Amino acid sequence: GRRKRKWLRRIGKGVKIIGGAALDHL
Repeated sequence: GRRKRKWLRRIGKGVKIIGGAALDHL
C-alpha cells in the first residue's frame, strides 16, 4: 500500500521482474 514510493510491484511486475524492460524497446 505504501511500503515503497510507488515501487512495490505495480508496474514492476513487468520491468522489475525483468520483462518489458529489455524488450518493448527493440
